[PDB]
Amino acid sequence: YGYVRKVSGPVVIADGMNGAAMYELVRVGHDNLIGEIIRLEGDSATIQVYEETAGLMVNDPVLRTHKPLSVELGPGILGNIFDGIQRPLKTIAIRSGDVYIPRGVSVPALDKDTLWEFQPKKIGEGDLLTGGDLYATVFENSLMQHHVALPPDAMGKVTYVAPAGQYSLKDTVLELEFQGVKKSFTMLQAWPVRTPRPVSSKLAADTPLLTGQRVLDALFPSVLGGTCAIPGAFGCGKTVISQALSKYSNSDTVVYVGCGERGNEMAEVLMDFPQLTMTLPDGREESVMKRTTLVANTSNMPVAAREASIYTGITIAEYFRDMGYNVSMMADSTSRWAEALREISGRLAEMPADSGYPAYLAARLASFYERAGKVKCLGGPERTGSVTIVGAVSPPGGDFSDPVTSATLSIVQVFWGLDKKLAQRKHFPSVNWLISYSKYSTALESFYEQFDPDFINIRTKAREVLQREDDLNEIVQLVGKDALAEGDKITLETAKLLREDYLAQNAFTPYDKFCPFYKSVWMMRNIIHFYNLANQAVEKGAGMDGQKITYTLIKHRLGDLFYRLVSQKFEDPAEGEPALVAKFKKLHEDLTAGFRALEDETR
Amino acid sequence: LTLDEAIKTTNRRVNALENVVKPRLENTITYIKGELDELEREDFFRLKKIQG
Amino acid sequence: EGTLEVAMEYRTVTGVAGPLVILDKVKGPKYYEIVNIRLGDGTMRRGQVLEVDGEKAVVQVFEGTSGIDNKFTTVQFTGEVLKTPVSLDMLGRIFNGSGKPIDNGPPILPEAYLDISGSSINPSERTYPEEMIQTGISTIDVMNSIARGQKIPLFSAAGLPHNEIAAQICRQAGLVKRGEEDNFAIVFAAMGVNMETAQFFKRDFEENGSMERVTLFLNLANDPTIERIITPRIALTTAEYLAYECGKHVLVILTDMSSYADALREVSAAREEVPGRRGYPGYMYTDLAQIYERAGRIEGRKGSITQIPILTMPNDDITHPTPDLTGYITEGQIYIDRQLQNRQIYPPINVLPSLSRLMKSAIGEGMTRRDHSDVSNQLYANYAIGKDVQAMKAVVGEEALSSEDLLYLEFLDKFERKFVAQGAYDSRNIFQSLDLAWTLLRIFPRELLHRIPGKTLDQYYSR
Repeated sequence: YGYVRKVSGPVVIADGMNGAAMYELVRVGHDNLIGEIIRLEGDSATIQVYEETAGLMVNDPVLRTHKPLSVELGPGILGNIFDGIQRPLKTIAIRSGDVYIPRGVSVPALDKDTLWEFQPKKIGEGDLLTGGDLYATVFENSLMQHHVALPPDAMGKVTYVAPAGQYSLKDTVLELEFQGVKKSFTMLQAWPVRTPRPVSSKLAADTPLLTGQRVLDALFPSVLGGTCAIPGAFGCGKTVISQALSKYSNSDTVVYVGCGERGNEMAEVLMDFPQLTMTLPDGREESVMKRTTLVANTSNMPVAAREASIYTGITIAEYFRDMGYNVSMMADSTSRWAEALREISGRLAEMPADSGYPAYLAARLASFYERAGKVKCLGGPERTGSVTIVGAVSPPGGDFSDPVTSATLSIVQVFWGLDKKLAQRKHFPSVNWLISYSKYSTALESFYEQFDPDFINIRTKAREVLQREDDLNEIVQLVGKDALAEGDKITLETAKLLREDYLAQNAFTPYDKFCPFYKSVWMMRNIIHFYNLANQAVEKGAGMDGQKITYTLIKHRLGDLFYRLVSQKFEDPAEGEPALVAKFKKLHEDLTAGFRALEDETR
Repeated sequence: LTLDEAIKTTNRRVNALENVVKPRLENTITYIKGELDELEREDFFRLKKIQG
Repeated sequence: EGTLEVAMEYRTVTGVAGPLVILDKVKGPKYYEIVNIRLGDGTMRRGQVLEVDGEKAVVQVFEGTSGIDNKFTTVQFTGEVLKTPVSLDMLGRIFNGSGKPIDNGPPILPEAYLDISGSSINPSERTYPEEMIQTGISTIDVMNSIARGQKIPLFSAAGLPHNEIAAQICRQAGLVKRGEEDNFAIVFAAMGVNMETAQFFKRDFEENGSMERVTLFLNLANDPTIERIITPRIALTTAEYLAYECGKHVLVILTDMSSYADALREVSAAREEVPGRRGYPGYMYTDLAQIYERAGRIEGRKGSITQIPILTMPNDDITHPTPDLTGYITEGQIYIDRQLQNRQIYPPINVLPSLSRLMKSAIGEGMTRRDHSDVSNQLYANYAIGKDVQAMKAVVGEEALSSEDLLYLEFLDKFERKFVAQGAYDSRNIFQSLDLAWTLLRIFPRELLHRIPGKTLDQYYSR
């Protein structure tokens, strides 16, 4: 139909493309490589061939599909690794034993021959169905509970509903008729990837995201459906944090996408998730792999596909959101996406606004982040799903003044600042308290109050203690260890304890792998209450000596209790909530009694 | 006491003040040049190509 | 089979500028088609077509554009991408940057032509690494270990013995053995090296007796700068063929990873492309990814590729774009300290930044000890605290080091003295070294240790 005119890396030029519209999928060459119109000029047009363009030739056929970028968002996507173009990796490897990814394969996104146990809902013949109405549900596997929903922009009266039983994706299920014509609906639904799936309304989110890591859970919390950013400069290995969130978050579904991510990481994910189990209220063993889908394409994969990868990931997340589930997506190394934008824009000679990154960088990144949120779903029943986006902006050279980091910090709500200093010291979380900040603190005030009113005060006090610790460290470095106030000594103490125990998690040990919120609150309360007892002792100690000067002697005589305080983190969560809460009550009361008695002694 | 204070001030200066300011100057020079000059020259070249 | 066609020969060169040769009236061009230009004088050189537009074709020659006339040079379109004749016989020989033999031997008889820059591995098929390597150096195997399929480079500025370290690793390389036919088949890329260093490499490899199992890819600085980029490619193509389609494990070594970067910057500047940081091309992250992200263990096959590149911090700054991108992609780093070299330490490895991201899987019950992880963590963390103690002592005085700080300073001193140091040919086994590692850890009190539990080391027994 059409033929290629110019090829320049990923970006190509095809002649005879008069009827083509922007953002229309197109087949390139004999191998039918995927392509999406970006710049149309005259009869010619521009195509960003997602696949590798090496080996093309002039006058290679170019076939217009007339349809924009689309993903087959039907059931069965859960638990399967897909390429940036939604192609199934495992099926491709099975069909062609060559482990190398072929070029020119056209394996469908989802198998047309799988039989799924289909459970029709309370729908009846002639009922007035609307767009987004859950006419039925299907069990993809254990803990999936997939809900087949009518595609948006569809309505009519139920002329036919399929009976319960196994069904191929070709099978028609609903035969709704709106304007007389009776159209059939099949399980597969395709959504323009770039366009954002419609929502009935957007509502404020008030459910905190439980990461299971003390520092992020308490110091800089995030709400479900919120937007987060992790810089994670080179060597910090942010992917361990991302994987921990995927394993131990309270999300209903995980959509992990890595653009530019190294292949080993995806191997590790696919090999380790199935064995790892999560405990539901029923308690049966179940693999997070069922709960997780992987859209990542490795760094070896062509760069043009980074956008397509990220947009397919987010649209799959949105699809699960409309099903009523609360899904979280992690976008590994969006800096690779920025570099992909720069490379594509560079070929088009589009003017470099700043550091080679094109001008329309903030806009696209803003849209990507803005697709997140907590929404009221469409149709019946009245589902309220959400999408949580936790992206990654790797700073080139570790300078946060970078353009992608700047735009992200501009449009992000909660920000977790990774720093090289803690990473070098083998701190492990490496989450710097000063730079990190959460704009969601005000929203979660209600949840904190209903959970524990003490949490707000202890959180503010811990922040103040950390800031004072930084200021005192600077002042001491300027002056020296000597001439250090006893009150300042008490402040630096238990702040060192905060850093060593509460703000750090091993993340590779059974105890520190997952930190429940209640035990985090207990540890923070223990730290602040020890600090407050120290302040009270400084206030009154039968003379300034016993009050504050003897803080060193207090540390000597309270060494066992201080060691218990620092070791409280070492206990595993497998003991169960009653065991941990009883132990923390015992520790706090013993510390208070010992401190008061020692404060009573000689005073 | 005075000699200890003066020696501490001098050692602190040599070990912190200059050792922090010199990296600041180096980073400022690197950013200024490698960003402003590079991108300005690139913009000028792109404009020249456009005219060409 | 479809009837063959003899390659077309053109003479329509219609403009030369920089390293690029422009053609016109080309009948059916092909992108990245290899062309072999013959000049008027009769000499020949190769090149790649960088863009295909209409009947025009923009070609960047390899040997340079000097001596090319607009009305006498002839261009021939081979109609194929660049291909290296990979074969099993390639072992125990040397090759130029482009792969031409230089070992005074016949050209390789290929088992099968393989297009370089081959497709990626289906990530469903890639598998994690789970086998340590006996490189022949103590400090690498004791801490910041290497797994058979793990990539990790050596960071080392100019003037450091990193080349000698690489030669020692290559000669002393071997499996843990805790066989020979499938043993380590080392491929030694040499991107942009000095002639003296090249002679050193040739002599060391020939004398060591490793020529039975080692292939060299030498590329001197005198060679054309573009021939430098294709080198650490051809090398990885041969490594892939030898490991995956032939079976034997490969330990690829790349030297002067920085020279590859320079080669890219020069080529990019010639192409007049969008510049990233410090004038390097913006897509260098991709083009390093295509080099680093090949080593690994494909599942269906018993082979394994392990990548150990060597970088060079230009201004002795890890924040330079090349080490930044590497540390982003390369899954860990081994760091070499200039100060330790000044202290006359032959293996001047600074363990403070030397970390192996995949070491958590390299350790285990199959090899090493149950206290390996804890000992590594302690000897990695207490060293930083000892350095901070040394800084505090310097900024205050000798009396500043208290009863606890003095212990940390003594630990740092003994660590820099005994543990790090090693012989020029020392195959110090893991247990003997871990004994003195625990001795260093026990210089500090056996109860003041915060991160490590005492029971973990208590599993091990002194003497």
